[PDB]
Amino acid sequence: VFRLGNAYLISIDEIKAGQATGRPLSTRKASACQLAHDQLVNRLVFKGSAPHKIVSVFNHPNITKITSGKWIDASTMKPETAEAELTQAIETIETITRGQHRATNILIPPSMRKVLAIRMPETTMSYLDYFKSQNSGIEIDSIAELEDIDGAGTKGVLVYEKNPMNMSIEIPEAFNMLPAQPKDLHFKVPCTSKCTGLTIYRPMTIVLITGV
Amino acid sequence: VFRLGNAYLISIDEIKAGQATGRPLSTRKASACQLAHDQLVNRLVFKGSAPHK
Amino acid sequence: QINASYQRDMAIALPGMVADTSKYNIDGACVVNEGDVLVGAAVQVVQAQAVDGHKLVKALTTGTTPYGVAIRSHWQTVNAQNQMIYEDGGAINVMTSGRVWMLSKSTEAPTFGSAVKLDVDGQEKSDGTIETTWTYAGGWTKYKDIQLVEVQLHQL
Amino acid sequence: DGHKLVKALTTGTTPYGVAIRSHWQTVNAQNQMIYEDGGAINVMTSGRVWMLSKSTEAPTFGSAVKLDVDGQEKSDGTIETTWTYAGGWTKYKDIQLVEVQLHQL
Amino acid sequence: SALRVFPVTTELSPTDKTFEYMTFDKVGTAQIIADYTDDLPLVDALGTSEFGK
Amino acid sequence: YENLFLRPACPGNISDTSTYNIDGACVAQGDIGFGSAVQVVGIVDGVKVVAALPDGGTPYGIAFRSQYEHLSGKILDGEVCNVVSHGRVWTLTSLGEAPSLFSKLQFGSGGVVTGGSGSAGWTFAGGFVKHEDGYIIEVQVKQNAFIAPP
Amino acid sequence: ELHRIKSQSYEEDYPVG
Amino acid sequence: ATMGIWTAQELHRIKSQSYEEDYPVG
Amino acid sequence: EKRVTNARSPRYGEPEIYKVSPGDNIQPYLIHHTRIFIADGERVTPQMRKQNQGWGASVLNKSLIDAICDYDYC
Repeated sequence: VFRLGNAYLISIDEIKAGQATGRPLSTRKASACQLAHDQLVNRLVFKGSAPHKIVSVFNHPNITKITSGKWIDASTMKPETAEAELTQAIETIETITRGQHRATNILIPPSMRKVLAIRMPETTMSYLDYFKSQNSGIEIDSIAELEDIDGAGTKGVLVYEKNPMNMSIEIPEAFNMLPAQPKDLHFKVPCTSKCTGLTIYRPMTIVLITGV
Repeated sequence: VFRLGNAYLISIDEIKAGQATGRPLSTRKASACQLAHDQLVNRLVFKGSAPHK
Repeated sequence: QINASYQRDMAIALPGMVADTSKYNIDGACVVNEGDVLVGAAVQVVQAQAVDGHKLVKALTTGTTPYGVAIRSHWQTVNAQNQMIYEDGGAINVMTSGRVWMLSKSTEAPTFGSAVKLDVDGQEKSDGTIETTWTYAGGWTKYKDIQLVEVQLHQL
Repeated sequence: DGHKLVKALTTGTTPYGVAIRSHWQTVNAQNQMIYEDGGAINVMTSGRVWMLSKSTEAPTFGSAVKLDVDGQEKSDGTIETTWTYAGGWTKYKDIQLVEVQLHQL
Repeated sequence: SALRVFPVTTELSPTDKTFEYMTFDKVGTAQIIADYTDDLPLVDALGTSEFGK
Repeated sequence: YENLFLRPACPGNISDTSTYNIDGACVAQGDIGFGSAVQVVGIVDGVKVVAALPDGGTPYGIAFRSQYEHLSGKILDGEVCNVVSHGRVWTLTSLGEAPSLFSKLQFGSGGVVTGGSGSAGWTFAGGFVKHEDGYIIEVQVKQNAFIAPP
Repeated sequence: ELHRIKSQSYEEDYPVG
Repeated sequence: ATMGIWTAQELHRIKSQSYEEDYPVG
Repeated sequence: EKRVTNARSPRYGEPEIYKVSPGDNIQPYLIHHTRIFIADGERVTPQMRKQNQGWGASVLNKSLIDAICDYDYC
């Protein structure tokens, strides 16, 4: 478990100064700290930190990675490759745990929702509708963290089973404020919190499709 | 007449750990400070200090 | 339809922002009427009062000793080019010790603990002609079209 | 990210600070407090601190400090610093400690 | 069809001749620390305005 | 975000509320006058024994004015003493004209400022007023500036 | 005194995650 | 001996769940 | 938030629902007028009443302010 923190400064002149409208500067500065803490938690979950020996979810050495042909190749949609690879990933999760775990959640890049909206030829209902009809009981969502997975434009898709006994995030201490410590003519307020990152108990229930 | 003094430090994490595990640290540090004060008084009485005359 | 959620990260620093709270030392002074001073640029003292010690400061000049770095404060104006500065006549806050974000025009990230070289204009430069005592703190980032660097200031 | 990376002092390097005591952050091994890898540390950059010594005689107040290659004070060490001796010189049970004053790099 | 296609507001007095609105911004960051820590990153804010007739 | 000034301008007192440090666990050998440099001659039981600056010594701090510890007017032998080790302070001087700003000061015998051309040490802070047909200057003391010769 | 200020201000939004 | 006043076990947690390997019969 | 000018109701021309934004890191919310009583100060000319969003003025007018002000100077 690790601890997080920052601080902010404010002066009596700025406190006394008034404005036409809007939230006060103290409130805005206090909200900025909470936003920064939440963003740091997300960044620890999705990116890791080498010096602190925190392993990200894309760099875990015990999960299954699948190389994929590109779904979009120079504005040329391939709506069958996506379905084939998704079915392959689901079957891999099914057959790697010997039937004790079934895939339930898919996360895809937000820019690839156009591939799954194509009408299948010589019919009405789309590829996504056919996939849902054949695999009723699964949830598909979009995450912007998947647009880039290694800093160079590499995309990916994540298929997993959401279950507390398989993986979870701990936040033992919530975000809080400490009393200001006055100086000559200004103040100072520190902020602290705690977190742990992401831990996986069964790394055989997660599949990452890279290169998409 | 003369004057004495000392101090000690402690942190929030240490305070919470002590109150959670049962044995605190501030009590021990305060006891050490008090015993140091008393020992300094006794040493001053029975040995003195040349630079302070 | 498939729901989507987006993500975006805030900027790290602003020109003249105090880096952290590790034993800083800021004092007030008066700017001489000759020329304005941009935040994040070093300043020099031209004359100090004898009764107390109040100082008059202006922009850096060739062959002169820097004194501090201008920092963001309530007293601050905006020039024609939307860049924030300190007006010719008024109070200025100058930091003389601690970590600060400072304007720069170099191209390669500096190494930890090496000496800091300034330019004529008072902005950090990897091969400047002005020698200083300050050090690099490691922080290297870019505001929108602006380069910034983290400088540790020792009292002169 | 801004996190500094610290490690034990070696030959020909430059000291930056001294690890200080903490009843929560430190881990207990070989009957001593250490900082295990991949964890936060408390470095000290200014003030008076007690440091382990390998010398046999008391130093001179106000003189310069010289360290060994393992990060311990020595009377005739190889690595030169700008820190000073603050005057203190004592001995715990079979451990030698000396009071050294640190200023910012 | 302009008045029916776009929304209409009435928040000006008839004697008024200019108006303005303001937008703000924020910065900051965070780190991982220990119990005895004396430096922490700082945050700030900004502001902007526009006009009309 | 600014530092306040401190108005009384007498010798031996502090001139600003910037970062300062006062070493209050000391004792005096001989007599010391407010506003003079002192040196450390020895250490007993965590206490520093100080004396007025001789020729060849390294200054350590400047005696500090207090209205409870020193009821006489100066610091007497065998008295607990306040010494400023870091900060801006008003010092007695024998100089006639103000030196260049941010120069290096040099201390004559008795702990008085007489030089402005030193190699390293404390620096002039820009204050120069007059006291008793003599002058007072403002010095910036730093902790590790003067190092005792081996 | 002929210049009003809009009652509503716009905040640049930073999504969390 | 210059250790702390808290042992590791006093600041340690054991998760109330065990994982069992599975061997399907046929 | 919402203004009602309905013909049949004599309540036409004054707001129905109020939006309150106290702050204190809680979301601003909406209240029906029945729960709300608005307390005004002293009367002003309607051309300024509608310019101040149907609200009164301070009891500390500028004449009072500077009449009080010059006293300490005296």
